[PDB]
Amino acid sequence: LVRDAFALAKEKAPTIIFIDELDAIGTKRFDSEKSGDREVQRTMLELLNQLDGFSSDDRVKVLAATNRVDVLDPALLRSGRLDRKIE
Amino acid sequence: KRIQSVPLVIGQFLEPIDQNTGIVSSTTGMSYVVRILSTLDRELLKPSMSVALHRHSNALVDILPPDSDSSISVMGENEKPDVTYADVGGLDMQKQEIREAVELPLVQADLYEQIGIDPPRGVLLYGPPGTGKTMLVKAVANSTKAAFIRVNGSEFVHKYLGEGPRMVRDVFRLARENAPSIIFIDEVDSIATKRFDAQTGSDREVQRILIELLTQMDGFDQSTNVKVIMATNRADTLDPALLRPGRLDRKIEFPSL
Amino acid sequence: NDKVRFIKDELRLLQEPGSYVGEVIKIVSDKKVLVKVQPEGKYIVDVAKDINVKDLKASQRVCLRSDSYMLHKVLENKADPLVSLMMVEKVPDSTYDMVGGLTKQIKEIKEVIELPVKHPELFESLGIAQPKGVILYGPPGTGKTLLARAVAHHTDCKFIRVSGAELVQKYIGEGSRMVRELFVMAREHAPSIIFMDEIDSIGSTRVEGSGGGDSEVQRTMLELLNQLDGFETSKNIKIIMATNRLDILDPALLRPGRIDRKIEFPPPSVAARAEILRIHSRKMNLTRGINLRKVAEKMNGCSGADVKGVCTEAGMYALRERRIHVTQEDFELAVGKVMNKNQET
Amino acid sequence: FVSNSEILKPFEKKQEEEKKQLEEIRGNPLSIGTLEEIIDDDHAIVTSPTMPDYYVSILSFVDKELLEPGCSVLLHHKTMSIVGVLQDDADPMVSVMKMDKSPTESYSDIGGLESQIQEIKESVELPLTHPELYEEMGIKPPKGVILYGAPGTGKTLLAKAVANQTSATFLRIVGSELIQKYLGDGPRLCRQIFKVAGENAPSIVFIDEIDAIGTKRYDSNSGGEREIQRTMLELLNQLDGFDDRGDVKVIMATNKIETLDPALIRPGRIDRKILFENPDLSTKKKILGIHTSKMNLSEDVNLETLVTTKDDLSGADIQAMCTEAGLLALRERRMQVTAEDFKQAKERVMKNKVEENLEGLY
Amino acid sequence: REMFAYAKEHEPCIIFMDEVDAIGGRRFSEGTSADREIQRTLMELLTQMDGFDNLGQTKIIMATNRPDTLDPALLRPGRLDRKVEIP
Repeated sequence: LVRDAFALAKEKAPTIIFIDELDAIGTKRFDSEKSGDREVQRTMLELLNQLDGFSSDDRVKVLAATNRVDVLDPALLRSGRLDRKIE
Repeated sequence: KRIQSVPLVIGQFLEPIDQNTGIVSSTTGMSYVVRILSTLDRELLKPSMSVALHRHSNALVDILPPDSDSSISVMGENEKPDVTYADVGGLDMQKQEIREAVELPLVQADLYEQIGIDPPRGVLLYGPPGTGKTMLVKAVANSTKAAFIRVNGSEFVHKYLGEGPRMVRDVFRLARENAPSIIFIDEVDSIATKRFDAQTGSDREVQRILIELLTQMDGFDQSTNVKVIMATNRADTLDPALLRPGRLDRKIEFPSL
Repeated sequence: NDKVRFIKDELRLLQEPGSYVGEVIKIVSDKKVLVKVQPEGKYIVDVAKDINVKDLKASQRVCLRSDSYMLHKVLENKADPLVSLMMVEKVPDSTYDMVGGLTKQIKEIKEVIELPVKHPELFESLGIAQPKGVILYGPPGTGKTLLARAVAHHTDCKFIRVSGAELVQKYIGEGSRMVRELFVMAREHAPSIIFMDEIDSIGSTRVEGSGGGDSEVQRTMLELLNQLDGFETSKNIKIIMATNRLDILDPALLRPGRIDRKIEFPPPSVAARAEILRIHSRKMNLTRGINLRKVAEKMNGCSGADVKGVCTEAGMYALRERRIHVTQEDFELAVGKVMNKNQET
Repeated sequence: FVSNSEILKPFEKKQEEEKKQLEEIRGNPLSIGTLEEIIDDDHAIVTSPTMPDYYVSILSFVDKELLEPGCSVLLHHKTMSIVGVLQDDADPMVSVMKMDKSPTESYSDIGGLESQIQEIKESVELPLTHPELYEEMGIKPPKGVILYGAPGTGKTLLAKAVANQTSATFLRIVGSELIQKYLGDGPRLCRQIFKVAGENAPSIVFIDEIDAIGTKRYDSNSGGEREIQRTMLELLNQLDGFDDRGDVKVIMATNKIETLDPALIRPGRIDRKILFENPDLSTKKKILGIHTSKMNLSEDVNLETLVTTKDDLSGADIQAMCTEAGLLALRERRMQVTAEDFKQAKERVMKNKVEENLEGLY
Repeated sequence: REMFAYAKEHEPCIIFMDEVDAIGGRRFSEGTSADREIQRTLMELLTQMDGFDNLGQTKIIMATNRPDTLDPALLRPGRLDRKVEIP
């Protein structure tokens, strides 16, 4: 869905891909419990790999929203990934 | 005989209903009641032989040898294992174990029955594979001049009534035909993790597969000239149906300590 | 002349498109049968004019015409072992002659199970009730599961081992359904032994009972037993529980009218061990010079199951040395191995 | 008679002609499928297994209101027309329910529970005896009662008796089987139990030993197991949100009524809270007398004597005694029972029940 | 199989398998929800290494966030020899 989400996003540019909630997929567990919840880890990872797989362009924006922040990761960091952290 | 003619679908003959009648299982999973040719009989046919059936008329035209092996679900028959038992050392205790388990009923069938005690028929290798474990299996298989048949247990894990439960028919049968043979089943636990602790996922799809394993296995190893050896990452997630005495009499560990 | 005609008839015959295999869901009164066909979906068909629908019954595997939709034949009915697992074993092979050491158990087991089933009339005449459940508690795998099968061979019933967790499906009811169906099966097959498998271990059997579905399932069974003495006041199907642990039990469960008899399974003694050995040796080629009194005395901290291991390990030593007749020398050597395994942990 | 004949002669000719016009539709192969929904243009959408889905007008044998969404139906094999209604197949999944029509048990067999027997009689029994009577008056009697003691001592028995009196279906519901280890799963299992109860009224619903699906906690949802909490809230919503006069009566069972949430008790449905008294000497005599009517025994057995030396035994222990003394007779191959059997029997159950830890006394 | 098969034909080639935790986990609570499909993928992988399919000029790289669901079997060389960290 995400690889299609990004492909259509590239086609549609300027575009804001608005992602409500980023703790709903933003759990991914940290133990051997990720096995179960692999759908939620994989979807979150797939947008970040795609974002870093291009740089120095602003054709697609993705903007993420949380109801209450409880998720942040060292993986999110990088400039082509989620650069901006606005409170 | 002449009238039916080629081109043809492949099926496996399930069972004789009577004279000139069969229930056949087509290998797209779909089972049919058909006529058979009067030139082919009850003793020219068997419950898991491969048969040629007509495409539109569905009647048993000709008998095929079993020799079909799937290749996009991956069932390997392996001439030429090339590893021996001096590829890995220090395994003395597991070596001796394997030798008496596997070699000896094939070579010396007569002497078990002459004593009047049960042979071993099933062996379980438990512990991590590919440590030198797989190599002993492969070394015996070449040394005894048995066929090595590498069976992916987990690639039965097909997602319908189609191919998978029929892949099981052919593989046990084919091993018996080209006897002596080793059937080495890599990770049986895929088609055998079920309920034990009431925290186990969907287990219905696998269920049909397990049942034909039970039929094929007890249906051979009675003249003891093909052995079945199962391998699994962890053994605490097998069914008792596999485990029980009369099947699985040897339980070999990759030893520790 | 007939042989020429016969071939001719076959030549014509073969030009059919074939029949479909189907499963009867149910017979109805309308001259129709509801068939779940296996190549295709589900169909209502009108059976042949050559039979009724009271000449049929549900759960039959059938041959249905692809052309005229009439049940041309009935094959056989779906076999009693089904679901994730469950094993029904017709004609139990075990007997009190297959294991020895059971002098203590024999008088005890006879009154609790045999005398009610075999004579209902006595129980009734006395006004003693039939016990609802039996619990057996003892050292594991010695021949506890084996005894159950023995009593079932004498009373002339199928021994039905039911795996508690396999009755643990992840869907709505389907699981609850299986539990109900089971009772239906054993009511039909009355008399029957239901042996509740998986609150014991024979060594080759996983899961000894747990905090999940083995203790809860064990409550369910008791409920059923209450109900039978209730509306129908007919009861011919008895449940036998086996356990090794008192942590699967609670006092209302042992309270008379759920479990009425608590029978001790034989703790293993030197005399008992010789007996069992003698029975298993009376199948195979062992020398007469052997002294079962010696072999029995060598073994301490060995069950019934261990004795069986000794005999096959002994055979493997002769066999290697290329002989078919076993000796005392092999029997000691085999015992010494088995003994070390009990000394671990 | 004469009446049958008047009818037979026109009825025959019309029936054949109708039967025929139906059978031309109904002709094989016709595939079974299930009705998804009924659209309000008087069409209807049907789900076929073979993957037609179509909007078709009904054809009679049934009416549009003799059908509901999700019903099983008979489908035409090209237009998928609803020719008729059929009954579910390929295994209707129904949840563990034990059916007992008129379970054989009465008040008389367990008499000496006198105080409880009146309480259950007013609340459960008499409303079931009066069906149109509950429809006309309209006001609620007790919908439901709770019985708390020990099972098969009064709790099982009392509910069995009242079921026999009113010719109601008695439905024994296994508390624990609703304790499935899945999510979504507990409440839909619980709901299914209530669905079937209302369909097949009259019935008494006996829910055996609710504490495994319960456990009150301190909060109404907690970060522990979710499945045990889920089944509990569905159970609380099912009393609170549908109420009955008399058509379904609920008997709930638990050994300890204080492990249940106080809002799951809910006054205005469960009005009766019934508890268990201990036997006095006279009750022991009564409970004993019944159990021996069904035995045959020796006439040197004295009821009074056994009773005096028994002290603090409940009826369950009294039942066990009858079987244990009777077992020694069956060992001696005798269908009388002597005085002696009873004495040893009385003593033994008495001993085991009557464990001392010095917690009495004071 | 196809992917490895083509890497050997056209070798050298890198098979970069992202998240071998969805395709070679080892459970944590022993479910097979879709986790038998996990066994199928892991199994295939082992077979090619363990067999007579020959990698040496054909290279495999696995990537996984935290190592917690790799069997002792993979940690044996001739599977994964070299295990590189990020400091």
